Amino acid sequence: APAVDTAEQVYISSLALLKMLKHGRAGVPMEVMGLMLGEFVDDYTVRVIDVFAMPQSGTGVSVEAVDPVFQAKMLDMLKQTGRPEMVVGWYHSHPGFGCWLSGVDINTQQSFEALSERAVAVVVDPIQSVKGKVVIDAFRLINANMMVLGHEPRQTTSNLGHLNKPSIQALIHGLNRHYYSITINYRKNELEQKMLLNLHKKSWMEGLTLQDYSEHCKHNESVVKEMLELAKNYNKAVEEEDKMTPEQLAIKNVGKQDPKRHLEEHVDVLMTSNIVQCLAAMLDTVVFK
Amino acid sequence: LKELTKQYEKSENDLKALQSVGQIVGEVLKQLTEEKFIVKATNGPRYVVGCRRQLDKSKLKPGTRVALDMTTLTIMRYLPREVDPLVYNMSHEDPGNV
Amino acid sequence: EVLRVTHELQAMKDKIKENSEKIKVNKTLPYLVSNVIELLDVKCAVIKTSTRQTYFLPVIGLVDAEKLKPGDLVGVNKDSYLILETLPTEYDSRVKAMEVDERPTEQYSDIGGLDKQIQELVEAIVLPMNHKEKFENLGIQPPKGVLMYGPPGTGKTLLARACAAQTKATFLKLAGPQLVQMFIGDGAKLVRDAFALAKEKAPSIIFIDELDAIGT
Ligand SMILES: Nc1ncnc2c1ncn2[C@@H]1O[C@H](COP(=O)(O)OP(=O)(O)OP(=O)(O)O)[C@@H](O)[C@H]1O
Ligand SMILES: [Mg+2]
Ligand SMILES: [Zn+2]
Repeated sequence: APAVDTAEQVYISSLALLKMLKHGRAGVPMEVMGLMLGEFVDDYTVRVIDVFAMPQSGTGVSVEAVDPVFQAKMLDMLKQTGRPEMVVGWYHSHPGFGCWLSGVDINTQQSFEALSERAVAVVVDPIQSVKGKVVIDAFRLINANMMVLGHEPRQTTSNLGHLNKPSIQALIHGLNRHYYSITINYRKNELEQKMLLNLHKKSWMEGLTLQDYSEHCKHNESVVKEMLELAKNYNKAVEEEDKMTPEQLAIKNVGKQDPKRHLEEHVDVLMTSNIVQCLAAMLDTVVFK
Repeated sequence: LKELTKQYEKSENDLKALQSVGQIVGEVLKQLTEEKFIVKATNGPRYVVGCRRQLDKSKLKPGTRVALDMTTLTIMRYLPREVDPLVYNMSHEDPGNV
Repeated sequence: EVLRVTHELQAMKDKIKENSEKIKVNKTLPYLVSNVIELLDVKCAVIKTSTRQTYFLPVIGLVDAEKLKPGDLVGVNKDSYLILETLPTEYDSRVKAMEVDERPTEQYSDIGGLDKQIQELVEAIVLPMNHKEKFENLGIQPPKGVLMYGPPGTGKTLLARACAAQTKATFLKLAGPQLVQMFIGDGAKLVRDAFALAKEKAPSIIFIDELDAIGT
């Protein structure tokens, strides 16, 4: 009996994430859908490389929304450019819902699995993935006839509990019962990350600018005054030195206050700013005439 | 061809419109900082909302109606004050050109 | 050259066909029945959906601009909240149920003692409605309405049907205690549709009994 081991990882390329999230956020109020291009290289990993967006239709996210003529023409056109990949699966956004599958999504994944029994389905929520966290969970239908054996039919491995823990938000909608998650792994390599780091890279001009001296002096004076008040507080606290269980005194007055947190951390920032400014100024007086 | 040209341009405008999405009409009630506002939807909760870059900070005074995006929850453009014959006082009565 | 024009016609015909199929497959159903409150200029309308939520539209959508008017009841998408198709009014069916033409014929012989009041109503309506040419010639503006104030049982409803009886008209009765509906924006729609219907028909009278139901 063939089985999808939990060590099977669906490889998503760097381009795939940016384009899939872009498609999700472009048609965010509705549920967008599209077809993912990839290769079933082996049993224990499913690699997707590129993806193209299925045009939005009033049906929503269903097998009807898949337009045969559009996908056929797109596949033929992409074949000439140097992308002879095979239909590897489908993705659809779940705005604010989370990472799970509806009954209609269940049937849609079933229809995809008819062509190939590793047709993965992934979900991308553009709203929850608003920061460094990207909520994207891949799913493949588990056959309802496999209840006699163990669901998640995996075999010798150790990566079932790693990289994720089955979410409560998705467990109640059916996990390890009708569909099971697949560990997500992103194929990022050099010559791709380096191009991506240019999002916020500054330039040669940055690092030599002297900021503005008027507001630099204003900020320095403000930080010095706040340090003077904090030093008054430090003097009071230290000179208090109350000895009725001083260890408990240090734990009954923890509210992110005077002693050290609003201490040298502020000295840290002012000293960093001052040394950086002075070093930059000296470097400019050296280089520029 | 010409009539087809006009109606096809109109149909393409309609096709572009189909992608366009709505904004919740909201009202600014406070300005915490120069990127922070307290906008209340017409019938909805209050959200801490930012402003689009191509928008003047000053114009969004307390009481300025706005139409923020309903996914990112960020102001996109100002709207003038709502007008309706909902006034409960006699001001809307015209004395008559006598 | 005529074959070139024919080829351009066929090409733009299939282009029209594909854009029309895209529009049709993006129309679908259902539509959120929404009431357009107003139309701001700076091709964008402020819609208040039936879900008691307002949604500004950057573009009007699959309709034409000057067709939409403040107060038009249209159908919009449930998610994108964009105008898809204008919904015909047809004055509902309840509004057309109030044009009752089985007037029980309160002839002025069936109302006694209320003689000067009958003549005052016939000076305020009927002749303004029937013999209007002299009314325009004089310059006497006929009052558009009359308020029937009196102690209960005086016969205000009776004389209303009376002057609806012997003076023809359609008698679009719009009694006040009817004009209170727990559905939001139904009574107001009822009044506006009643007046629009009165505009549609022949000379008629809009009659509202027990105005206190909305007149408080
Ligand atoms: N002047 C009148 N001549 C003949 N019948 C009358 C007269 N005034 C009242 N009636 C009769 O008395 C009853 C009063 O009902 P009606 O609704 O017509 O009066 P109303 O003063 O408008 O009532 P309400 O204020 O309670 O709505 C009716 O049955 C009507 O026929
Ligand atoms: Mg009465
Ligand atoms: Zn879905």
